[PDB]
Amino acid sequence: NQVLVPNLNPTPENLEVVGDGFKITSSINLVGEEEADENAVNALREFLTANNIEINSENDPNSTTLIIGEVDDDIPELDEALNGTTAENLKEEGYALVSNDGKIAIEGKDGDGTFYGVQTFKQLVKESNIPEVNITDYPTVSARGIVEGFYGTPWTHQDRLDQIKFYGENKLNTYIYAPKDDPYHREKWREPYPESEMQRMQELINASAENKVDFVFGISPGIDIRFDGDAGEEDFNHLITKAESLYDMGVRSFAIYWDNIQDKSAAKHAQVLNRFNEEFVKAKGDVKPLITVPTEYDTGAMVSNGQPRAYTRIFAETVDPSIEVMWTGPGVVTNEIPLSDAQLISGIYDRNMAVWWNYPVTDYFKGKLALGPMHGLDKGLNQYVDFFTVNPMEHAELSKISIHTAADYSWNMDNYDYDKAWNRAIDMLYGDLAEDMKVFANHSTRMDNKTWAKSGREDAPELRAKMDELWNKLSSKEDASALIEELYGEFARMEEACNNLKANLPEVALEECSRQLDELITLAQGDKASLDMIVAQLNEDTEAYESAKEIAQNKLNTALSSFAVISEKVAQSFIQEAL
Amino acid sequence: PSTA
Ligand SMILES: *[C@@H]1O[C@H](CO)[C@@H](O)[C@H](O)[C@H]1NC(C)=O
Repeated sequence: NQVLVPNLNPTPENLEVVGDGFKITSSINLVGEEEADENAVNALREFLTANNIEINSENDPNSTTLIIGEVDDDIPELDEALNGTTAENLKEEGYALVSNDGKIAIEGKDGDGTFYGVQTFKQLVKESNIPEVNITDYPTVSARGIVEGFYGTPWTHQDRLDQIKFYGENKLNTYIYAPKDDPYHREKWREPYPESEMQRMQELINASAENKVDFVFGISPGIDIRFDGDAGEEDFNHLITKAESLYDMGVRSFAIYWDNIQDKSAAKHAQVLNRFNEEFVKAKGDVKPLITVPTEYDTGAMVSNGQPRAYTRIFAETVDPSIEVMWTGPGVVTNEIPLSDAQLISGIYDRNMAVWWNYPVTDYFKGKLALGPMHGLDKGLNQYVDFFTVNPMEHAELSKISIHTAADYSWNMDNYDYDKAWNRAIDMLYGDLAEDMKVFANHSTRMDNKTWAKSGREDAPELRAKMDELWNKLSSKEDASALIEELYGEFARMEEACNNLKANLPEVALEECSRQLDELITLAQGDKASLDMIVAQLNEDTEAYESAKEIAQNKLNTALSSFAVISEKVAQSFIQEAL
Repeated sequence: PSTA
């Protein structure tokens, strides 16, 4: 009878259900498409073609009507369909969407906003059915997206085009090209791209524009750049030439990075940023603010006993207020960015900060997949941060899980529920295999290299709690057979789920997690024997105990020597505990 | 292959 509102990402700021919903007709009347945003219309056209919905030549009173346009379009038929709702009073990228009584109206605050209004439209429609809603929506953070800045195998050309379509659909508006192991980015930054590399760049810039993504071209000259004299001039002119050749293809955002280098000449670092900001960014007139990261970029490396270190203090003293400055939080890879941490760093820089969030990146621990949600990021961080980006994994497809939640966190920050965002991410990306993918991904959220790098939601916490509850019940001689039978089910389910994934996941996802899927099936088997050891020990049956103990050690040995790493502190640790 |  009634059309429910489906999963939405990101969560729209304001949504009221105003009716029962209706079915969109075979063909629709399209109004406002001549004056509306070129890219928004295209995104709408593609969706309609895919879903077999034609567009009428002349108006049909029986057909569903769709009206679209910006605030600054003079289209009265649009304001008429919005029913007193407006985008006029919303911040940039905001939109209004109303659907009632056979009409759908999308008014964006600007072009970007109209595009995003279409994305929400796309998510609302299921089998030609749409709910009757009144929506107004806008981002918490104005810059949201991805910095490809990890070490290891850079994403393929095909990887990036697919990512950009994915960002557009989830209202992320920033992609920073800064892969560490691209020679022309870092190692040999002075050298121009070959012609065929420039043609690939061109395709990326185009696709970025088509999806309202600000393509940021990054460059990391900090290894061997000279600062003084004729050499400093030549080296600066190399930055201009490189940035020019990309401006001339349509790049309007630029980054200059100083992370992970020997040279800690703070004054000369900023002196370069400022000159580029003057002679290039401001001179061009249509270039977004310059983005950077200092050589000291985590609170630990930046601050000492409440006060900034020599590098940080001179860097902030010199760098122009308009330049976006990035930092990673309390550590390079850390549990939290508490509100107080952003307050301190934002204080030192007397500006709104940018976040380089190092998750789900796995370059420091390539055996594990980071498949968790945004976690430990304070929900009031928008107070000191106006620019938010995640460093993803070298595995592009599986990075989508974590990025999906980053879209929701940075768009609607104070509403962000991490467990709900995580569940929705997998529900939306995995369809039929969502339930099983959750079982698997649930064990692969926490990242820990045992030394300097810790981050992410803890692995399968409910299962960890049940494991701790067992040891307590056993060592105090309480009855445990209710919990044991419950745990057998869990471990069997882990095995059942992973086998179903191996059988049914499409290649693009499977070729990125198959080794870890194998690792978890093994541990699930080691856990089952661990229980068998517990049961036999209670039964005082040495035959069944020793038999199970060998099976358990056999699984643990497979896991400890294999490249793939998963569920260290839970499924793996349980076997170790039982021995 | 990583940050220090
Ligand atoms: C150092 O840390 C991460 C993790 O190894 C790495 O991906 C990144 O390229 C480096 N820089 C920053 C600013 O995090």
